[PDB]
Amino acid sequence: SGKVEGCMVQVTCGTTTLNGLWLDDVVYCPRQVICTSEDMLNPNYEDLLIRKSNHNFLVQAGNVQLRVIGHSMQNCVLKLKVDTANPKTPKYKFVRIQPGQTFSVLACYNGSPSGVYQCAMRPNFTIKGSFLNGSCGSVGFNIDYDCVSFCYMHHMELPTGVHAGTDLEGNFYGP
Repeated sequence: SGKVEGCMVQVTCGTTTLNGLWLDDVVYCPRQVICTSEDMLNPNYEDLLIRKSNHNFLVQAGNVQLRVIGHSMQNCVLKLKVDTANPKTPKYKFVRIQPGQTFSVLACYNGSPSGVYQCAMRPNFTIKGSFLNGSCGSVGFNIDYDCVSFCYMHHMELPTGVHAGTDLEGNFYGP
């Protein structure tokens, strides 16, 4: 799990709920959590964000609600401030990887990590993994000693049975 299991959280907004990564007083989740289905056709994410408030975001870590006290958008990831620090935050850094480098993805089903699997980006910067199906907001990482280097956040599954995702700066890999 990379010990990231303790950091695994869920972030729900509107009727859309996806997984999120809770580190320190910061929770990261796909920006598309603000999107509705209809909005997804042609979203103006800025427009969506500006009409939304702290209360619109429900962040749940287990049976504990994390009060969102601030929200801001950084690229395609949403950065939420929460009112409590995860007590088991590991040392971590955000890194950008390239294809051919293997890394581990903690696949989560309904917010529940259900296994650790190795995934590797293809040259077309997709990952394959049916285990990643029905998962979103799952993160990928590598472990170097006691430092968890995050490399991936799942943003969307493509219908072609491959998955697309971003770095933790919310910058897409590939087009």
